[PDB]
Amino acid sequence: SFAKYRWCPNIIGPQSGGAVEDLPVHVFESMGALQSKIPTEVLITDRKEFELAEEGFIALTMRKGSD
Amino acid sequence: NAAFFSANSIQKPKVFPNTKEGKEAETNYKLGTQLPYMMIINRLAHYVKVLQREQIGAWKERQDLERELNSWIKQYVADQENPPADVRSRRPLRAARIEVMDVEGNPGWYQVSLSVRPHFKYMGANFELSLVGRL
Amino acid sequence: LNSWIKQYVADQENPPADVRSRRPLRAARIEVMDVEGNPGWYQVSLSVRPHFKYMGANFELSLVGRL
Amino acid sequence: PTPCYISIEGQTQGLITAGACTADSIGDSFVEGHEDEMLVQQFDHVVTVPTDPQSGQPSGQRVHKPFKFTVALNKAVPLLYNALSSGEKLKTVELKWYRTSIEGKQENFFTTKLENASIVDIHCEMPHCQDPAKSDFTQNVTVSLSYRKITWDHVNAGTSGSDDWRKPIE
Amino acid sequence: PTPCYISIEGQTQGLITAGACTADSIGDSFVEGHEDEMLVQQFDHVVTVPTDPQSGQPSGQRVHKPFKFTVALNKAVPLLYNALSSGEKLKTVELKWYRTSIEGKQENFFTTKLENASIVDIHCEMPHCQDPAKSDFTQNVTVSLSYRKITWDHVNAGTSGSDDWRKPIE
Amino acid sequence: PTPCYISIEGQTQGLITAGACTADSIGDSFVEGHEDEMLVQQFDHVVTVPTDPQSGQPSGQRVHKPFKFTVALNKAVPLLYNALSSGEKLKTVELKWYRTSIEGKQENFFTTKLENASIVDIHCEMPHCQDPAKSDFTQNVTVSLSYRKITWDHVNAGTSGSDDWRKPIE
Amino acid sequence: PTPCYISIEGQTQGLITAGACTADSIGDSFVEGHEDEMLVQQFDHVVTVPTDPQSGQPSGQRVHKPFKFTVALNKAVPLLYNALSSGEKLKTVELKWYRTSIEGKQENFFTTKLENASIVDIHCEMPHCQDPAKSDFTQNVTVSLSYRKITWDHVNAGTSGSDDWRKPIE
Amino acid sequence: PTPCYISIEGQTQGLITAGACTADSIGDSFVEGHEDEMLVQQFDHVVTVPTDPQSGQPSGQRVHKPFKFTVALNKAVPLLYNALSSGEKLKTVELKWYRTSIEGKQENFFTTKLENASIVDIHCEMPHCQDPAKSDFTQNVTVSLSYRKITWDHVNAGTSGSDDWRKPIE
Amino acid sequence: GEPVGAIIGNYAFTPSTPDMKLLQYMGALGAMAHAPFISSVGPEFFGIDSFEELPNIKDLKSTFESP
Repeated sequence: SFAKYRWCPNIIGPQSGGAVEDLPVHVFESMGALQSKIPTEVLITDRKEFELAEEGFIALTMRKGSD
Repeated sequence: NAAFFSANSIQKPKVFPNTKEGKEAETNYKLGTQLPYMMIINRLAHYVKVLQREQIGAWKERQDLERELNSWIKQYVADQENPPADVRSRRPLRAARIEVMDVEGNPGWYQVSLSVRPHFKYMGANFELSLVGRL
Repeated sequence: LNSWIKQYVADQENPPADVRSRRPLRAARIEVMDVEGNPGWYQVSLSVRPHFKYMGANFELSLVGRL
Repeated sequence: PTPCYISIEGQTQGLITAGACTADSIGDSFVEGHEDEMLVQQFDHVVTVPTDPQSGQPSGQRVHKPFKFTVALNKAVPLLYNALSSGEKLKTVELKWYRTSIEGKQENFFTTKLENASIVDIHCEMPHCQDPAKSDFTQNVTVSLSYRKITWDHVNAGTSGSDDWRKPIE
Repeated sequence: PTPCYISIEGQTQGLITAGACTADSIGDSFVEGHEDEMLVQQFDHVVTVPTDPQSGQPSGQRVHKPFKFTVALNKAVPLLYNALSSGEKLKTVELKWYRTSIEGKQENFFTTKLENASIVDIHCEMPHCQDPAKSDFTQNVTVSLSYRKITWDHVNAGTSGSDDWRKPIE
Repeated sequence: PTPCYISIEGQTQGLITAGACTADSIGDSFVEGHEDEMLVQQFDHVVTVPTDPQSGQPSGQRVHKPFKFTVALNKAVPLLYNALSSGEKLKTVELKWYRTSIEGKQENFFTTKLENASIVDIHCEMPHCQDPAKSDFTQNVTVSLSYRKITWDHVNAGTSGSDDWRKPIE
Repeated sequence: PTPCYISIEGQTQGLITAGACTADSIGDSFVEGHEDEMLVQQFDHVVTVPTDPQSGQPSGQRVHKPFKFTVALNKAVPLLYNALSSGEKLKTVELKWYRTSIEGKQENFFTTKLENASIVDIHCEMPHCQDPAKSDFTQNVTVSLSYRKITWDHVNAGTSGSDDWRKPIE
Repeated sequence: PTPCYISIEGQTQGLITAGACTADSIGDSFVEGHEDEMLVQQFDHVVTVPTDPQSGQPSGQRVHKPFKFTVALNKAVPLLYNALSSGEKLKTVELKWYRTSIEGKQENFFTTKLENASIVDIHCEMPHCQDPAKSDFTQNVTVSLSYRKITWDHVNAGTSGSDDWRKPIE
Repeated sequence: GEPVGAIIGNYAFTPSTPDMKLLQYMGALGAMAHAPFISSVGPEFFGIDSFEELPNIKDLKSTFESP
């Protein structure tokens, strides 16, 4: 955010500067299907992230199915 | 072969009293129960949940919120009395009203009211035969 | 100070998306006072104010039927 | 004549003149209580009706020639050059004609409100600095306004005129 | 009114006004610290929008009528008669409106920058030497500027307008 | 002259102009109360009768040259390009000529209704954007109408003419 | 009126207008974001239907008179003189009618797409250089288009017309 | 618009325009460096393709309507009245469209060369000497050119179209 | 993540309390995720215990108005 606008309020946007892109993915074989290892260790839901937001945490929800 | 004829959900059409609005809202509440029409607004709960999830953190306005939805759903709206058979199903809605309001106290929270309206299919007639003799 | 921070202030209801982030503030008040006893010590009060991002709404759907 | 006051509210830019009479806009010539209203110096406004010759009847509906109000350079002038160059309509413009009453207090005797009103043109000029006849002037920003609906309103006698393209008289 | 200052930078001719307020340009009326900026006396600038009759809506995009700023004959005037007669665009023109603040110091309260801006016409004149009413004037070189992108900018209140042909609003 | 209003009803497409003066069709130039009627700018209509030379008698029945009414681009224009390209007849077209009366209210003094009426041609054009003489115009969609039965009707004096191919005069 | 935009895609020449609004095509009058779309000044388009006299019925199918859109000389004009002189069909032509909305932003309220569409004729002209009334014009390249299938589409009200020689209405 | 330049080379008469911008041809309006090229004022050129109705396909090869370029009376005009009245083909005609670039220099952005090209007609006229509206004009010699092979060529973007009767596209 | 269109219930529903408590908790689930739960009723739902005697039912409106 600082390399683009020379400030930093822009850290909380999936399309506005809070999107950690280009994560490593590892496509492996599951029990029958072909899935991908989630690059963050849990899939944070929207209610879980809002409950972490009220309790003072900077959570990283992962775009399920991509990098 | 086989066929379905009516995909009505288990909900009952509630009888509303015989006012001007009650005779209207009875036909309004009847469209909720029928379930092909839920599936053209369940998709208007799955698209719009996804589409307004990417936007969190942007630089928007209420006038910008009105526009990113009105210019979006009017590719699903064919406000037309008799469009062809492909325009009816690619664009299943017929008219859509979006009224974005505010929330006071905590400013920047938007109670918008997307009010879609579908097309109407073919179910039942009467065909009351007779003979005229001359005409 | 006032001619300095008013290149960071865009006191404007809807500026473009680049003016909002190059100038992240929205209004700034500077009230320079003195310190008596030892004169020449300045208790100034820089009071900045930011723009406001996008978080949560309600989207209370219905059908009208005619409109 | 006494100067008037105009409060412009845009579509997307909120209240445009919010702060156009602070100490940052026009220095020491700002007025308390009119913090949201520009200070309008000159005014001009024509409303024609095309009438045919050799008769008296109006041969056509009215044609609104624009507002022409003049303010100095202040905070709202860069905001009015985006309502101009992008065609943004303005939700309201409430001119207020003041005058000095008998008891000694300013009062608006006449207000000309305005509905959706784009800006036609803005004529920013500055008189010649060498010229001593025009030394008291500072700047002249003459903002025009075409408009959908205008409502004249005399306050001290209660009369009220109105014109609207949206609702012509049946 | 207080005179403004303009710094013109051309495509091929570099900084055009570099030295247009030295002792060689305008004699003893030059100002230290403004060595790269002409001294602008008079100003005039219209930005129209074609609106249709019997409505209020803008029936078309804006139409920029030109700048008209007046400087005396100096070093930059033969340089501005090649930006004119060859159609050379000018990379920037930064007008700066000064005014006298409360503490007693000049400050720019308003700057109207400018992107690629050819010169439309230049009206060099001299008043009549017999006439004693126009004895204080020296010359009048009114240089016009059509322009691609203009950015108004009020400094003391932070507002900023902008127009651009390159990037109209989506 | 004052603009007229046309309400077209098709065979299969229902009321074609239902909504052709909302805020979605023509922006801010829509009129309340005329939500089902386009806004007709220009008009032209010829009804010839072939008469022989060296006499005065009509040597043949009348020949209806088409309507030519001009509206802007709006909601009903894609609907009128299917009545055109598929030859769909239109059940009615009720032009209504307004004028400004003595008391100050618009009124239709003359209506030319129309029975089954296909569209002959539609001439969509836009004037040149560089040209400042045609800056107030927006678009011009001149829809023609050949027609079976036409009924002129002056309202304020009660007269009524009629022509019909279905029922010629005995 | 506001200028439109056209994106032509040929059979063999790919996207023809890819780059017809860069700095190499039209100098400094190019627009960012419309890098693949020409800038269309004037427009004209007729769709006739042959109707018989002494009736109202359409005596024959529709006859598409051509598009006539006018652009300046740019990169795509030598590419359009091979779609012309070799009879190459163009896979699509998406005209987009812009207008200035209420909030102050350009938007397409009306698009007329087009399927397989050869070029009938191209009328390249330049006005007289001595004449000062036509000094603002640069060139006029009026490219015509006959076409198989055309689809009008009003965006802000969702209506959509269509004509096709391939699939007439049953 | 800026005037173009044409260099004609005949079959038997060599370079026809060799010297058509000297001081003997057109007095004091000649240009150094363009000693072999006439000064072309007005331009007009149509290339039709006959397309059938009720379809979109080109029903026939292209039909080249002629060039129409206008020069004043000069040295090359008696030479062009022998290419006309004897049917002499011209080996090349290289029109060059100039425009004023950003840096301030003329450049050809577009050249339309031409292979074997007879002259169809030449329309020499002179406006009325009594008439003060046409006092700036001198003469008008509008030389037409039918042609075998034409090659459009945009220089600043490298595109190039071509048509030829000798080598149609396989 | 890709959202859920519908829930196929591979079930045979009775009108008893352990199957009207499930559908009360599936209508509330279907109103949260906007996805209707489609399943089927059994022969014993209509009270016939063997299915091919369904057209023999001469009044099915009165069957559903049973306690």
